[PDB]
Amino acid sequence: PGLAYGNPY
Amino acid sequence: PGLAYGNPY
Amino acid sequence: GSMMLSLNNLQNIIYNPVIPFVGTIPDQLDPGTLIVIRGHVPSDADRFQVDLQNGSSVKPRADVAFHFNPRFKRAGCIVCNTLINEKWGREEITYDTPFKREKSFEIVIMVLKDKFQVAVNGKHTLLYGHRIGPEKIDTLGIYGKVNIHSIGFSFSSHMRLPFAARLNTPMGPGRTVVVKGEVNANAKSFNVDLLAGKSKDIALHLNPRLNIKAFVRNSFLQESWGEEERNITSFPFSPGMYFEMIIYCDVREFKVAVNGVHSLEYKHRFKELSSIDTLEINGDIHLLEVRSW
Amino acid sequence: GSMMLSLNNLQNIIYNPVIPFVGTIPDQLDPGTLIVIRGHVPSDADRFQVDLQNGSSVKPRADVAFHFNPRFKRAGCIVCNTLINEKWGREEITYDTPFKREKSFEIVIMVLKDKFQVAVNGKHTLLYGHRIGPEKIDTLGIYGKVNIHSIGFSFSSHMRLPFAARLNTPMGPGRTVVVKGEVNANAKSFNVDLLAGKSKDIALHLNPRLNIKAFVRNSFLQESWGEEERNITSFPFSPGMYFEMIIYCDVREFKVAVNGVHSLEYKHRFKELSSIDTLEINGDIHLLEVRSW
Ligand SMILES: NC(=O)c1ccc[n+]([C@@H]2O[C@H](COP(=O)([O-])OP(=O)(O)OC[C@H]3O[C@@H](n4cnc5c(N)ncnc54)[C@H](O)[C@@H]3O)[C@@H](O)[C@H]2O)c1
Ligand SMILES: NC(=O)c1ccc[n+]([C@@H]2O[C@H](COP(=O)([O-])OP(=O)(O)OC[C@H]3O[C@@H](n4cnc5c(N)ncnc54)[C@H](O)[C@@H]3O)[C@@H](O)[C@H]2O)c1
Repeated sequence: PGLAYGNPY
Repeated sequence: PGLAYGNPY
Repeated sequence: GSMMLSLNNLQNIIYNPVIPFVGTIPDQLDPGTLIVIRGHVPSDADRFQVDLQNGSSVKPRADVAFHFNPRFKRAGCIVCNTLINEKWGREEITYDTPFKREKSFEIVIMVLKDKFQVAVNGKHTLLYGHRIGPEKIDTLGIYGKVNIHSIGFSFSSHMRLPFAARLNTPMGPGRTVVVKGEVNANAKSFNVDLLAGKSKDIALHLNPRLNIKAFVRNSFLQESWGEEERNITSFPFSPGMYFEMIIYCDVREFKVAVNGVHSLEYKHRFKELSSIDTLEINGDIHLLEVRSW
Repeated sequence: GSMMLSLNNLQNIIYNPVIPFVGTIPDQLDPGTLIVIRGHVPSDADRFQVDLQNGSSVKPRADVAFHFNPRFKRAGCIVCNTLINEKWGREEITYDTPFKREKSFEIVIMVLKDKFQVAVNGKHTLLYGHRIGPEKIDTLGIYGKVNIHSIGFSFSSHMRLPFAARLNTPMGPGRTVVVKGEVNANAKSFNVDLLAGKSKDIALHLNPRLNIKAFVRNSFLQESWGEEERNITSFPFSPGMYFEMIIYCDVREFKVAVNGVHSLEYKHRFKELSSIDTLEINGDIHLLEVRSW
């Protein structure tokens, strides 16, 4: 949520 | 409205 | 609009909490703090509660500073109480209840110095005097048959300087602007300006200079400053002190009051009052609040 | 799942405006700005509208960037459109309408870069692509049969530093904390800490030092710093740079990622994860946002 760059985890 | 010192006017 | 209010809040919000919920408040509930709870009452519900607690122990059971407990059987009501050392105190019941089964709500709890002030669906609901020091509350619990979409905490915070805003409606006779702040312990001077936004004329330049104890006023017109007006009975500011400055727009003049006391008049030089539409504030203060009506 | 969001807003609120209402927006509608309108539909109402306008001229009529027009005849709907040079463009109608006569509502309009995103009563309602640059909007109008209790604007703002907060739920496997910010153009270093609040032990000390391009991590246990860990593939920060730092709590270690890239892992030294309940942030950044789920 609200992450320009994604999430590796 | 949240005046602690009142209003002379 | 009838009254404008402007401020900065630190906000801390929890979306979609699961019920029963037991959570640590992100910070201390100082006077002025808000707790905002949005939810919905299920069709089969008999009650639910919001508890402001000192910790989360279960045996012995955590003291509850504020037990806010809407019930739905019969006509319905809201029960409030405090639990101290596992003893419930005297029970306070409000029968003008806005909650209904199958209906959504918003609870706003304002934490005041001597009481809680609670509004539901934008309308005042009840007061509840503190029985436990509100500074001992660090936990919020929600229990019972209810759906909670969010739990929000609003904490007050200094507005960022320089501040610059358009007013939703322009100056005119009977308009009032109120600046609430705290003069820096460091402070040398600060400014409060009303401008014609489009031309960038300054109709009223308020400029208390603390270092020399002079309250300076001027207008900046045709791209130049005019004759300063410095006359005053006394300098109503001092470093580190809280102040409420009221600017009242009269027909011939502005009047300015500092802490409830009339301080000065300033005859209008820029007389198109309905072109005065911008407020600017800067310098050595902590800006708390701006109000206008 | 459940999640916490934490941030600072500058808020500008207008209580009890009279309808029809034509007001100047206090500041520019940059992406991320909210407009929050609360009101009630009268029993005899057929329609009302909220118009985001470029000015308030009536002849020629001010351009309407965003005409948001709930109607009640038949089954009801919401009409949306844009007015340019006194011509209405193509009309966008949404039939899943939450508005009802004799019912209160809250409209939230989020101003995005490419569109408006609108929710009513906490639930998504419609999108509307920009036809006029949003930066041209300086006036809000509300017209028709409707009662408006408040009109509120929310502008984003840097959170105050040092920042210190209790998390609503403690660390544990699968917990995640996000820090969104911007490294100062003038920056030397900043720190992000996860503490056991009661003992004041620091379980994870995150400390990017830009001056020497070292990402330092440590724990502060038994009142003393341990062995530092600096091993890194590359230094993922630079002055003036926006950043998203994700801290993920795994069983054996924390994992930290900067801008979507895994950057480091840090084995737990303080292993009572459920005692890690406090977040601290300070140093040479602009804190924009903190999220945790
Ligand atoms: N420790 C617990 O969690 C606990 C203990 C007992 C019951 N419960 C149950 O859990 C739900 C919520 O419990 P709660 O205790 O948080 O709120 P509970 O509100 O319903 O009780 C708190 C209130 O009950 C009042 N009360 C009503 N009749 C009373 C009587 N005859 N004598 C003394 N006090 C009386 C107290 O004055 C107080 O205002 C319930 O429906 C209750 O039956 C929970
Ligand atoms: N203030 C004004 O300038 C003005 C002018 C004319 C009418 N009105 C009246 O005031 C209220 C609101 O007016 P408004 O102009 O702000 O919004 P209005 O919404 O009711 O009209 C805007 C919508 O009308 C649509 N439209 C265009 N041609 C049409 C046609 N042939 N048939 C049906 N719809 C068509 C447009 O596509 C647009 O979506 C009304 O009920 C309207 O009759 C106001």
